[PDB]
This record gives sequence, C-alpha cells and structure tokens, in this order.
Amino acid sequence: NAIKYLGQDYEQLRVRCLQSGTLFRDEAFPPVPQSLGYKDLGPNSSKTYGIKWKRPTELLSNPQFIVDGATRTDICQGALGDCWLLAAIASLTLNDTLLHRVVPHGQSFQNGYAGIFHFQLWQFGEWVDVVVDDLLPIKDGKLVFVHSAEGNEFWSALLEKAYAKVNGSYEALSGGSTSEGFEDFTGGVTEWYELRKAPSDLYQIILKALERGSLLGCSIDISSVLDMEAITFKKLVKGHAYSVTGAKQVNYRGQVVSLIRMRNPWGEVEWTGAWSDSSSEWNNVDPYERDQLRVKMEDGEFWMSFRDFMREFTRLEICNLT
Ligand SMILES: *[C@@](O)(C(=O)NCc1ccccc1)[C@H](C[C@@H]1CCCNC1=O)NC(=O)[C@H](CC1CCCCC1)NC(=O)c1cc2ccccc2o1
Ligand SMILES: [Ca+2]
Ligand SMILES: [Ca+2]
Repeated sequence: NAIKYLGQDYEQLRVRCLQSGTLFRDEAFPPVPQSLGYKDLGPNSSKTYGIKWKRPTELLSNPQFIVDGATRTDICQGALGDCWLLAAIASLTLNDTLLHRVVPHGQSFQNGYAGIFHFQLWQFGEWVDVVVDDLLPIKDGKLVFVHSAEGNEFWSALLEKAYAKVNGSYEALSGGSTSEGFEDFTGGVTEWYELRKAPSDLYQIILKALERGSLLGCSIDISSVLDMEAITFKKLVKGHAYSVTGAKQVNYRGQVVSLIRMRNPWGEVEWTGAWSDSSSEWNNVDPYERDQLRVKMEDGEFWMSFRDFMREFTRLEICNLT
C-alpha cells in the first residue's frame, strides 16, 4: 500500500471532518499566494490578478468528481506551463489499472463529502497517497488551471492540485519534461527516440507499447527561444508536449497506411493536414474504419499518417512499466 504523504491519512481526516460537520482545510498546502507561486505567479505578479480560491461546491450546484469516465478529454490546459504533466495525465487515462490507482474512483462531492480528496503518486521510488482539500484557483468563475471539457467535472483539477502540492506550488510545474509525469504516474521508465534516427520498426514499437498500456508522448524541437509555443502553418505547436493516444493501419488507395493518433493537452488546435478531422483522406477508407477512427470534433485529438508524423515531429517518449 501507499505511504501517506506527510502523514496525512485521507480516511481518518475525512471521517473526522464528517463527524465535526466541517470541511477539510489542508494545513500542508493552504489556499494562499505561496501555493500559486513565487515569481511569475508570485504575490506581486499581474498574472495572479483576480485569482480566488473556491471549492466546487461553492461554484456549481452539482459538482462531480468523474463524469462519463476519467478520460483524456477531461484534460484541458489552463494558464500554467505544465503541458508535460497534462500530456502525461491524458496518456495515463488509457491504462485502466494505473488510472484507477492514481485516481481513486468513488470519491464524490455528494455522499461522504467532507472537502477532502486523495490521489496516488509515484515519488522517489515509491507510491504515496497525497491528500488535498478541494479549494481550487478560480478567476471570473472558471478554473484558471487544468479543467475538463465537462464544466462540472473536477477529478483532473484536483489531480493537478495534488501534483502542485508535492512540488510546493503550481508555478513549480511551469516548464518540464513529459517523462517526469509519465514516471510519476506509473513507476515505469522512459525511453527517448529521436525520430530522425528511429529504428525501422518504430511503428511496431508504438503499436505494442500502446497495446501494453505504456505512456507515450511526442514533441517538436525549438530552434530558439522564439519558437517556444509557436503554432505552425498546419497548426502543430512547437516546444509542446503531445500525448500519443492511438495507432492503426488502414487500407487506403491500394496500400496499407499506418496512422498515429495524438492529442494536444490544450484540448484544441489540431493538425490541418492529411488525416485531420475534416480531411479528404477519410473519403477513401473503409466506412467502418472511418466510423471507428474519425471523430469530427475540436478536442485537441487528431490522426496523422506515420510518414507525416515522422516528418513533422522530432521526439517520441515511451514510458514502459515492465
Ligand atoms: C507547454 O507547451 C505549455 O504548458 N503550454 C501552455 C502554456 C504556455 C505558456 C504559459 C502557460 C501555458 C510548455 C510551455 C513552456 C513552459 C512554460 C513557459 N513558456 C513555454 O513555452 N512547454 C514545456 O513545458 C516544454 C515541454 C517539453 C516536453 C518534452 C519535450 C520537450 C518540450 N518544456 C519546457 O519548456 C522545459 C522543460 C524543462 C526541464 C528542466 C528545466 C526547464 C525546462 O523547461
Ligand atoms: Ca470525464
Ligand atoms: Ca479532433
């Protein structure tokens, strides 16, 4: 079983608050400026203007922990440079066993609610159970940091808060490497591929890793500080972590074409080239494969041919449990 982070015992704390008729207040990570950050999100920073702390039960009538599953569409980046972490969370949702360890299902804002939630994180070689109270940073009535596409779903906001807590602040998460999130969610180890010097069986490696439930991510190198977050003509984002979420071969124009699916953790802004949501390539695939694979939705998720993926992306990471 998990070690209790800072000795905090989720069930004992929840039970005490429920018996006291009160809501949990986390003395280890309070709703104070220092929990937001120290410089860019520091006390005298314009970027913290109007940010307040509110529980979901102070925001909406029927807040939910999980709605329609804990899935990758629940991961929509906010105003914090933690794309690496959010790509890791989205990839985690594809591994059902690890997802249910990291995110204890059954926590609720209704029955048994006492303003306290918990998550499991892999930290310094061990699983640890991290509690948070459910006060979250809000500006203009909306979550400022990660949020779900479902406006009344909070498991991912609370998971990001727990990750901030073990790092001391939200700002501590701004700028990072996806491998750290992958490993902190799985206990596995990340292998890095330079796509210019990829083995000839990389596609099969990707297929098998997705099938096993490994966590995969990819990115485009920057050439200078100016390329950071630059949006290309075909609406890829440079210096930005993507989740690799699928891979399938389809019959197309008399050949077998290998496709790969990835997801921008913004939850919006997608590739516009071949195999994009509205591209003409789907006209020439099997109608069942078209129905199984293609979703016409601005959700950050899209397909590319493996050939285009190797032309446009620079790096791939595969975090295997093994
Ligand atoms: C990511 O694209 C993101 O969070 N975008 C939304 C956003 C951007 C800016 C402000 C708020 C929200 C980030 C964006 C950068 C981080 C924040 C500061 N300015 C940015 O452009 N991109 C990263 O975090 C990249 C992602 C990695 C993923 C693995 C492959 C390489 C790119 N990482 C860094 O920028 C980074 C990583 C590390 C590690 C150690 C020290 C410093 C550092 O910086
Ligand atoms: Ca959901
Ligand atoms: Ca899409």
